[PDB]
Amino acid sequence: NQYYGTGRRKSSAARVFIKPGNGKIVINQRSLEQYFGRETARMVVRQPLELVDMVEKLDLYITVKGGGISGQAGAIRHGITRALMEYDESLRSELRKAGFVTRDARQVERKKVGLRKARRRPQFSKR
Amino acid sequence: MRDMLKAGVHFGHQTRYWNPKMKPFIFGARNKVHIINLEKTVPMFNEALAELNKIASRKGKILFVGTKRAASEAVKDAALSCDQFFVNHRWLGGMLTNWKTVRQSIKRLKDLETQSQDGTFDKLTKKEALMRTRELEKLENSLGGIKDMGGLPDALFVIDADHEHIAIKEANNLGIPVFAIVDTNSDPDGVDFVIPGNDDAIRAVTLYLGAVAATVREGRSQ
Amino acid sequence: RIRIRLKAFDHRLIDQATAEIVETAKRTGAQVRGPIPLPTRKERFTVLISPHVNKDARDQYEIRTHLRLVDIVEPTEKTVDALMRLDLAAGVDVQISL
Amino acid sequence: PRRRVRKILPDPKFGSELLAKFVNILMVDGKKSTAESIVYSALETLAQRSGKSELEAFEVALENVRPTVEVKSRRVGGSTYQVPVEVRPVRRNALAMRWIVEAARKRGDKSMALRLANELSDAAENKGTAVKKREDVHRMAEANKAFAHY
Amino acid sequence: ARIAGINIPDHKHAVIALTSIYGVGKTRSKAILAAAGIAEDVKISELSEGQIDTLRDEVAKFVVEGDLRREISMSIKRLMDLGCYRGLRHRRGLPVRGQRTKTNARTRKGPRKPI
Amino acid sequence: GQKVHPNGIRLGIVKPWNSTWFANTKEFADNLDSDFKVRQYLTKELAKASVSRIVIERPAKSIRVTIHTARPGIVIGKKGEDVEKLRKVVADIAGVPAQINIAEVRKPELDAKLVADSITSQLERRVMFRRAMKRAVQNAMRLGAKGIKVEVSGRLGGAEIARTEWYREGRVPLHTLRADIDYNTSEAHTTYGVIGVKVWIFKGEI
Amino acid sequence: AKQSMKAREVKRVALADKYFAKRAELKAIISDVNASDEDRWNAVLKLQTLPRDSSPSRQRNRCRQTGRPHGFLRKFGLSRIKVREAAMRGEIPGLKKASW
Amino acid sequence: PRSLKKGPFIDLHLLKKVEKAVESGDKKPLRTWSRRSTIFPNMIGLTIAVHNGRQHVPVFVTDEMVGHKLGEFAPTRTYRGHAA
RNA sequence: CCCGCACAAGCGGUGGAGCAUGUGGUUUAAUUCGAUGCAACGCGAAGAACCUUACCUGGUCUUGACAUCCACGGAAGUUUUCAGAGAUGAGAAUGUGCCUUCGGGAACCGUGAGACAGGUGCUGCAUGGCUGUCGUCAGCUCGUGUUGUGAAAUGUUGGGUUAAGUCCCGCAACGAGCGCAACCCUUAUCCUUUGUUGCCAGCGGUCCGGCCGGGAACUCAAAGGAGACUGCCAGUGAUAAACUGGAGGAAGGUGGGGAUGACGUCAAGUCAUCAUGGCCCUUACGACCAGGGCUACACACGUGCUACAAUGGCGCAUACAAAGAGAAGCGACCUCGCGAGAGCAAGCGGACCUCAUAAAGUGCGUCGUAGUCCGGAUUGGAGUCUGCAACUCGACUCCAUGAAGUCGGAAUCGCUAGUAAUCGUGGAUCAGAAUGCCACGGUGAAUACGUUCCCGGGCC
Ligand SMILES: CN(C)[C@@H]1C(=O)C(C(N)=O)=C(O)[C@@]2(O)C(=O)C3=C(O)c4c(O)c(NC(=O)CN5CCCC5)cc(F)c4C[C@H]3C[C@@H]12
Ligand SMILES: [K+]
Ligand SMILES: [K+]
Ligand SMILES: [K+]
Ligand SMILES: [K+]
Ligand SMILES: [K+]
Ligand SMILES: [K+]
Ligand SMILES: [K+]
Ligand SMILES: [K+]
Ligand SMILES: [K+]
Ligand SMILES: [K+]
Ligand SMILES: [K+]
Ligand SMILES: [K+]
Ligand SMILES: [Mg+2]
Ligand SMILES: [Mg+2]
Ligand SMILES: [Mg+2]
Ligand SMILES: [Mg+2]
Ligand SMILES: [Mg+2]
Ligand SMILES: [Mg+2]
Ligand SMILES: [Mg+2]
Ligand SMILES: [Mg+2]
Ligand SMILES: [Mg+2]
Ligand SMILES: [Mg+2]
Ligand SMILES: [Mg+2]
Ligand SMILES: [Mg+2]
Ligand SMILES: [Mg+2]
Ligand SMILES: [Mg+2]
Ligand SMILES: [Mg+2]
Ligand SMILES: [Mg+2]
Ligand SMILES: [Mg+2]
Ligand SMILES: [Mg+2]
Ligand SMILES: [Mg+2]
Ligand SMILES: [Mg+2]
Ligand SMILES: [Mg+2]
Ligand SMILES: [Mg+2]
Ligand SMILES: [Mg+2]
Ligand SMILES: [Mg+2]
Ligand SMILES: [Mg+2]
Ligand SMILES: [Mg+2]
Ligand SMILES: [Mg+2]
Ligand SMILES: [Mg+2]
Ligand SMILES: [Mg+2]
Ligand SMILES: [Mg+2]
Ligand SMILES: [Mg+2]
Ligand SMILES: [Mg+2]
Repeated sequence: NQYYGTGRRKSSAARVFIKPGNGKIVINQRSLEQYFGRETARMVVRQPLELVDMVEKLDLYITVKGGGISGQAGAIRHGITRALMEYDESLRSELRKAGFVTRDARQVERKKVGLRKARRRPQFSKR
Repeated sequence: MRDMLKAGVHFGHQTRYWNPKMKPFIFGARNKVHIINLEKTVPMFNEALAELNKIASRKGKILFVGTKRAASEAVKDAALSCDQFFVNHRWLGGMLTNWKTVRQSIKRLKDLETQSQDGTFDKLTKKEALMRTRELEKLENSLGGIKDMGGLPDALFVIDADHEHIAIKEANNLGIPVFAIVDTNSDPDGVDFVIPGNDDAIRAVTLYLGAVAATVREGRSQ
Repeated sequence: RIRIRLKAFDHRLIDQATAEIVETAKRTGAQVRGPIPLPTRKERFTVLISPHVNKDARDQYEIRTHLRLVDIVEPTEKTVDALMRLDLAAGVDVQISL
Repeated sequence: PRRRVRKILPDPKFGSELLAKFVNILMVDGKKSTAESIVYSALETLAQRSGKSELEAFEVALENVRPTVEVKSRRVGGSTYQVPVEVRPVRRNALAMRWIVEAARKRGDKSMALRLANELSDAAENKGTAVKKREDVHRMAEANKAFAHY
Repeated sequence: ARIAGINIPDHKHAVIALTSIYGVGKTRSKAILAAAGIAEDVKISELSEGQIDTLRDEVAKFVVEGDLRREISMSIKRLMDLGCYRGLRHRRGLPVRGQRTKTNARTRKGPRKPI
Repeated sequence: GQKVHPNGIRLGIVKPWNSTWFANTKEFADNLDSDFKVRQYLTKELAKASVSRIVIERPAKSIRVTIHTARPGIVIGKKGEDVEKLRKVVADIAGVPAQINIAEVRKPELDAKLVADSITSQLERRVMFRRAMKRAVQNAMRLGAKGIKVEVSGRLGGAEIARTEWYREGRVPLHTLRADIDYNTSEAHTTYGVIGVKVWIFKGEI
Repeated sequence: AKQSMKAREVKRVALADKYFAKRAELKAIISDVNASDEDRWNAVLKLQTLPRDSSPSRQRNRCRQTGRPHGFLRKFGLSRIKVREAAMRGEIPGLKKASW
Repeated sequence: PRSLKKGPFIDLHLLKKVEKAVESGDKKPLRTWSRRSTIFPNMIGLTIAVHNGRQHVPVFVTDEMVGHKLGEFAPTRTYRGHAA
């Protein structure tokens, strides 16, 4: 019936519901084109289905909260990947090879005392 | 004597490497090799077995120090058949002179030994249990012979005074009689009962080791 | 409905205090919704640690305020009696709302 | 570094990792969308002026800007000798793309897309400051051809 | 073209062209054009001489150019004559609005006068 | 270098807090100030009673003070008369009804504060610092400390140049967060000024 | 801090409590849109005549242990130095060294 | 500047000294430390000796001064140049 | 022989401009004191109008502003008047309580002694405590043994190896301690439990709003677990430690980040947080007050912010965060104002309410390379708010003004990845007063051949 995957990226979390269909993609009650202006974001979302060739064989219902454009697109990609592996477990190795199965664990590094940012140190002068 | 030279007690080391102090126990320099004088050997070998009996019939302890890749096996047998102690791998410098400390390594081995049999190992992790497993084996190679030896020895049967210069020097400091198979290429000065002998050939070593096995065993019999 | 909000600086205390509150209520003919773990407030403090200068030498401290919500639904009279005679650990702030 | 120890995602429109790298070199301040728009605008202009494809016309510009050899200040007692070193193929592209972008930024046309299309078309015909820097790098490598083997 | 005794740029949009007048910024410019019923983005060249006359009438409601220059000059003269703190700052060519003079104040002081 | 406070670093790991009340911001500073005044009063009043630790709870509209002491009988007094004096004064300071409990320190030689206070008492009576330090270390190790460190710093023996002297026996693994390191300090107010004492007592891991 | 400086703060807190209601009443009149210009004027003049130390803005938060007028934290009522000392002895409930 | 709804600030002690001075026609300078007081129309013609930190600077009040603070006419810092 | 953003390779800066800010200097009545190569200079100060405040000028007090003790009057208070800049002085109303053995008390006030109080006065080179620093560098030691007449050595060197005195092996050392690592926090995956204030997959609605029944799935919340060990595999290696790949896995070799700072070094910093030996002042070096100063300005240096534009400015439309704060507080909605704001006045001690709108982005339009539709300094006028009070010396708004600046010489700084760069957001301090500090997400690079050189360091 309905295959689910949670995906996360930076501070984004995506809830991806996949059912058999005809290439419908809804994201927060909006089309993929409406939700993401960026073609990179759109590419990121479509990557898993283009890889497995199920672009027009599956309807995706997606909700996504938190982070930004790229975070959300990456969260969605991770969610689709996980939904696809629930749908068909044979796809794992192909999706694994593409790098889509990994939860990208790169987060904003905290600001530290005595630094301007996480690593940016204040300007030194000899005297 | 005919069996001493069958065993190979007769043929000492090359003449290049000789210690001049061992010249009285060198009959020939035949074919670029010093040959140990057996007429000096046999009288001196029996007075060693004499004193080993007198020590072992006082019911003291012999330490069979022979830490070369050839006699490590036989010192770990000529002290088991004998019911005595051995060092068959690296003599830890300070085994006797620093016995107070080296006895704490004995105690740690015995803790680790119980842990291996009981399987407190099994309760600990791979990293932890296998580290204390390897620590057991390292302690056993060094101090396996001298574990049941809560006390400084009363004698120190040595093979090759050259190799066990540390052990002999320790025994000389503490006042323990050494019974060394002193070779032609080796210093006899520190040794108490010099046995002039080839100290390398397994067959030469086994012969000595069966005699010192008996004399101590016969000490214990009476 | 009795809404019980528990606050504490130690989560082990607050979990003990909720365990007792759900015990007393479920004994006494009440339907207990919870304990619901509400967001922990992490209140952070950064102090200079030198008495003088050394601005980059600092300690960062945190008070975590743990928060649990227990709702006692269709509460019995036995329920309300038993809840008031309970004695939770000192260290747990207990706010009751009806 | 003292101990020798990312993968660029291919660009959406054309599927090139080389053009993805080109966008990254053009990009400032993490503004990749802005950089993407410039490059795709420039490549449309470049594809329309040649009749060659966007990536094909890009490759022809890179062909003419890529250095084969460069100098490295390799200090070996007394003075420091500029030693001609073969540029490895990834660095050839890296330098070419960096020089094109550097050249395009120096130009006087209105938008960067136009500045970039002009520099790429100029690169293809061997008449820009990017091509000039490749020629400058080559002649300094030619002038120090004595100090190979170093 | 000629409003308030200055030549306004003919090529520029009216909203920008009128800011050539001393005393007309972006806000007043928008108000003048709103009051004249002229769109902001009409080039001054494209306006009829009827429309330029309406702009002259709207600009005349504000104090601009020499009239504004005399008001500002008189306002500073008043302070300097009073000998109030602000007056003294005007006289000495130092910041008048509390700013530091240990460093900076270069807009008021001009270029660095080396010792 | 400078070292983290051994108690502070272990506060949620192996080491409890000495104040275990909850408060919102409204009451928080007031409670800290009343706790300070209670600890100040009791520390002064029980200076000869070998008080290690004063734990303060605030259950509801009250204060509960546990006094950890090596000499509980002297604190409690004759049929609880002296502890009743403390309770009334604590109740005035806190401005709420007070309960005082007395916990016994069975082993004062293993209590870092009592060891520190013992050394500083001896230094104020002009005992040789090295003698006081060595006995403190000896006594703790005899009574089953897995290790102890004692540091004494200042004008030792009324020297003009201040110096730090320390002695350690056993393990004192200060980077091990699960190490039960009892740490405390004391000041000897001598004729030549302040000698600071620091005591670390390791009582095993976890 | 000096004993006198601590005493000044006590005086300021006491006066601010004493006159709080009067000051609030006068400032209500001064603020009020519907008040007379006479009543607002008189209220302006009256608020001046009250002790300056009755204004709460005259109070400086000081460390309640030392009187330090800098480095204060309101949560604790202490300077940064005394917060740290208390924190490390386990005397500030819940407070521990923070990492994240 | 002070919000118009609150009116101009003057210290009551100065306000009463000015009222007395005007009502008596007293032309002796009014000594004040109220630098923060607004100059009112009734002060016109009075000399007000305004404290500058160390001296009372005589300010002969003119109509142009009305609405300024008294302290504006009594500079507190002495400066005659660096190389003076 | 090794290592580290040390260099190289890169990317962005500083140095030039304006402004903010600290310092030096100079000035001043005072510009309070401290910090001074790295390791002082947006440092103590997490916020100087008054206060703070330590300084100056002047006005004042002398057992005192702040304690304890005694004696002698008085409840405490609350009102209010005059004089005075105020400190304070002189009054005038109005209380007459609380324990009570009915003798007293002791609440809180004078007032008189003098024992003392008081001191941000001096010495950080008399000190404690706390801190910086080499440096999170891999070191530093000890017992016993042994070597040397001895200072000392050995261990700790050596062969491999590691981020690491990390580990293995050898070895007159054998062990041990403090460091390294681990245990702690956080982050990345999953599971269990709980399900409101959070959630909405499937239902039933529906005003289209998780809005309402409901649901407990999912996001998430936060407790408890699981997970990563070079465990597995292959090769290499001394039948070693380890190393190089591979698999699986959310994660791989210390996964990322933090906390954690050995013995010691610099008589390093701090007697002005505090404490403290000694010294010094005591009708003054103490104390109170108003006003001024700490904000001065020929100038020099450090740290920043904003720019110089078109990868941009402006206008319009329109997406997507995280973290946090809040009761003398956060303050919605509505109304009024061009606006800062104001007036009403909900809600919220908070997953509920409020701050609060992310901005960069995207789309459309415009400007067309100009000292400009760049920049936003400076100055005039008019305001708002906080606050007894914004003259010296606040922040903010509106109108007007529209400076320098066209990418910065020698030199020099940061950074190796969710980093740099760039974009907003929040917090502490705080009545008000950030371009600083601390924190939070968004977008998101380049480059690293290498170790010759520069700097700091480790081992022989
Ligand atoms: C930063 N700087 C200026 C120096 C610097 O660069 C370094 C450094 N290590 O780099 C430093 O050491 C310093 O900072 C520092 O701390 C100094 C002192 O303490 C100090 C001191 O206190 C006394 N004291 C007395 O003679 C007291 N008296 C006894 C009789 C009466 C007077 C004498 C004395 F010469 C010194 C040396 C200074 C030097 C100073
Ligand atoms: K204009
Ligand atoms: K200024
Ligand atoms: K010190
Ligand atoms: K030794
Ligand atoms: K002192
Ligand atoms: K001032
Ligand atoms: K700045
Ligand atoms: K700068
Ligand atoms: K402009
Ligand atoms: K001001
Ligand atoms: K620059
Ligand atoms: K504020
Ligand atoms: Mg960031
Ligand atoms: Mg800084
Ligand atoms: Mg909150
Ligand atoms: Mg200013
Ligand atoms: Mg004091
Ligand atoms: Mg204040
Ligand atoms: Mg104005
Ligand atoms: Mg470089
Ligand atoms: Mg500059
Ligand atoms: Mg200064
Ligand atoms: Mg100093
Ligand atoms: Mg000083
Ligand atoms: Mg120095
Ligand atoms: Mg002041
Ligand atoms: Mg008066
Ligand atoms: Mg003093
Ligand atoms: Mg010092
Ligand atoms: Mg060493
Ligand atoms: Mg180690
Ligand atoms: Mg967990
Ligand atoms: Mg792998
Ligand atoms: Mg560690
Ligand atoms: Mg010094
Ligand atoms: Mg003052
Ligand atoms: Mg200053
Ligand atoms: Mg502009
Ligand atoms: Mg705030
Ligand atoms: Mg805000
Ligand atoms: Mg836009
Ligand atoms: Mg690095
Ligand atoms: Mg920023
Ligand atoms: Mg090393």
